[PDB]
Amino acid sequence: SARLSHVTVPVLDQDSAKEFYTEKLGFEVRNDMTMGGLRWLTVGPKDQPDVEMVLRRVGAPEYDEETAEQLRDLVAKGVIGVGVLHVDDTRATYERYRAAGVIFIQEPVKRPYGTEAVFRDDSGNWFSLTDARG
Amino acid sequence: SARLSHVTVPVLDQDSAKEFYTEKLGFEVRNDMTMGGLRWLTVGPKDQPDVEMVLRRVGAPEYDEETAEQLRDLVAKGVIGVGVLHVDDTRATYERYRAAGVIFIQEPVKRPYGTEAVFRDDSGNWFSLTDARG
Ligand SMILES: Cc1cc2nc3c(=O)[nH]c(=O)nc-3n(C[C@H](O)[C@H](O)[C@H](O)CO)c2cc1C
Repeated sequence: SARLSHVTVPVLDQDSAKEFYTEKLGFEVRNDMTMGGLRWLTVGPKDQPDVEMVLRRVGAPEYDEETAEQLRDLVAKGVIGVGVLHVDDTRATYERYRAAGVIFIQEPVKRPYGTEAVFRDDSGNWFSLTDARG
Repeated sequence: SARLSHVTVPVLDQDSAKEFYTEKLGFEVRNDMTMGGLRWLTVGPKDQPDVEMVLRRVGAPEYDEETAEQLRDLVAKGVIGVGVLHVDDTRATYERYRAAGVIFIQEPVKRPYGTEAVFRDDSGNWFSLTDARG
């Protein structure tokens, strides 16, 4: 009975990510704790307890120094898509997030499955934001 | 309100990823279809109907070929950590997973929070496998 509890999000700076996720997206801090130099910083939306996002530092030691530079570069250019956030109304969440300071790379567009928008976090990772259409 | 419904998993080849996730891990196929020339393929744990893992081809349309090549190299080198699977017993799951061809790169190890192992899929992406045992 394996289940997914957390999703790894590579971030450029943990303090900056923590602020973006909690103040801009309204997520809450589920863990913030350090063990052997590793800051275990996890966040999730207010409703969903089963799945957290791990805001994982990209740097020494868990990343080799060359590897780091290459990941950190792919992250800043928006190549890492974390996944899909499902909400009741994409246009409402769009405007809420946008009025806080979230940068959208795609405004809400109607798709066969719902209304979809695309935003990016503070590092440049992207999320699709989705509806079953209002 | 918000929840994370899909997690993106960058795969090298989709047919190969589908076998790994369904045959080795025992995940169920929640979606498999095409439109355009693009394959929407999602899988998930049996007991977790609310989260899908999107097995996304790293390749042309969606990724330019420079970016695509750089991410295929990172993926193949085990740089991309997808997330954390939670089980009742890491050591028993490690065993059951080893029985089908799952390659662990970290064996079960006692940590302040639980016992942790680390495996890789057929592309090279890695998962933490965790429990609450000491
Ligand atoms: C039948 C079909 C269903 C899809 N359903 C969804 C969906 O429910 N949510 C979603 O984010 N994307 C869905 N996608 C595609 C995906 O979001 C899209 O190709 C990328 O986000 C664009 O880069 C679907 C694609 C197909 C062909």
